[PDB]
Amino acid sequence: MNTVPFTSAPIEVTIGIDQYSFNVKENQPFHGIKDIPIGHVHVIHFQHADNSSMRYGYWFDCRMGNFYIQYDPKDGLYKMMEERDGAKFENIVHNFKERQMMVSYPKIDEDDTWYNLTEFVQMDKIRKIVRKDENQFSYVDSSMTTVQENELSDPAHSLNYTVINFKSREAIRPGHEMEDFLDKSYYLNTVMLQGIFKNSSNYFGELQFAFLNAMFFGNYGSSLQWHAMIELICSSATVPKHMLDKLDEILYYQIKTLPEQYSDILLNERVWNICLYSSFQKNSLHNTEKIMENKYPELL
Amino acid sequence: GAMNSSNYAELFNNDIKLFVDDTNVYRVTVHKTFEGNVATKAINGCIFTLNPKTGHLFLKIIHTSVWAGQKRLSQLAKWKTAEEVSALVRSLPKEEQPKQIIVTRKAMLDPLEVHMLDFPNIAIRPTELRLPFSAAMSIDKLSDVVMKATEPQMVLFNIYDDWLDRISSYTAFSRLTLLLRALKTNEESAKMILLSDPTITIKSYHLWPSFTDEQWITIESQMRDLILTEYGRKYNV
Repeated sequence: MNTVPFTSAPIEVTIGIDQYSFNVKENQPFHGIKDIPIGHVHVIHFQHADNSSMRYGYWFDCRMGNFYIQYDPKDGLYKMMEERDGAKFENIVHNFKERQMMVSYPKIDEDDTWYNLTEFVQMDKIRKIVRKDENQFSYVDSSMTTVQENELSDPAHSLNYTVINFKSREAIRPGHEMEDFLDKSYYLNTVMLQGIFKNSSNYFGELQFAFLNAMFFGNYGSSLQWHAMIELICSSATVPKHMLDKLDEILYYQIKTLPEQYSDILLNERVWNICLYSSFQKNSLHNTEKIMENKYPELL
Repeated sequence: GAMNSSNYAELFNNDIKLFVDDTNVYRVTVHKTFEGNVATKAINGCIFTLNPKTGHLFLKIIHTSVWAGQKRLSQLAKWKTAEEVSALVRSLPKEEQPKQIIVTRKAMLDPLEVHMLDFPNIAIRPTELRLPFSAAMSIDKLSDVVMKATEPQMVLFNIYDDWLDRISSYTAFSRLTLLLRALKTNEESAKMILLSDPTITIKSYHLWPSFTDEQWITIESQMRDLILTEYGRKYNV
């Protein structure tokens, strides 16, 4: 079980760790988060009490290094940093634990929610979507645009999601216009799965990463990407059985976790109605259709 | 975006543009079967592709053979329209290719957009205009070439005959839409107005009669009267 110590908390902030959140008061003796489960990516995220503009945070995996948070009074944010001195880090963490200055990652033993949201998400794929190769962790915030949003502006601060565009030469084979537009199987299976992602695991990893950036940061481009990857599958007549069953599980847990009060901005009526009620896969997403109909029957 | 009354003069500027009307591509007679079920029988159709400035009409005749063994024909008809318009554009020399294609029905937008991805600089636009191009099959010579076709065929017409020798494109389009609106509202009465005087004929190389400027004003008046008469009948007003 790993630890992300904090130097201090000089500004009042709501701190998120994965699906959990804690309020920290200005100059409160908060020195970090312990008992973080090994084996998953994690996200530590922030919303300042005095300016709710810009949610921001860091995707990391404690297997890759020793990470801590330190407030930067110049740039006005909680920054993640890596400590290369193992013994210094171990000594800092031991002192803070001994003085009980850390919150415990509050995982219920029965609760697979985080695994279920991050099953296919891998730090190495995150670092190719979020390009800052000198760090082993990845910064995301509310305002970051996607490569696709930038085509339709600073390339270094962009989310490099895989571009999906249903009315693009990549999506449509010359001579198969109607077929490829009405049945996206070619685009899903040959272009995206065989061509770009190599396998359904990498596709789902990006889908899951896009959802989490949408939910935790209100990142609008991420929300567009999550819906586009759902719609590409639902709009394909030919999809492997294992991918549909897995998609049903992925979406069920995403819909289960989504705060009810955010459904109006995080869920696209057109895409969900089409996917559940009109698409080729309208009858393939039993778990997702049941949770959507019981939790968000207004949207539909 | 969409073409309306605010940007109407845009039709007659020097940017090549075409209207595409797909309303006569898939045409059927509905009939009873021996068992008392209902069945359709396709008849020949046409794509109506018009340059409003020049009057050049690219009438692609859709032969019933194109539907054989196909399903969801009303959907396929939009995609076949888009295919044939795309093929027409690719057949034109670059300096004759349109800068914009305006579809008369919004359902043609995605099919035409997808078929024209190779032409990113050609704008595909809907229109808020209610254009009576469905009545094209009320023009005897266009109906005749469609119904006699035994195979796919493209026929080129000038739908303004020689009008542009005497009138502007704006006026020629206004005359064409009034004629077609009348033919659409009361075909028999419109054709009676157009042909009632035997001394005015249709040239072999024309679609419409050889009216003098004064006779066109009389004809145009009779067409407006027809449309108002029919409106008074529809609504009992």
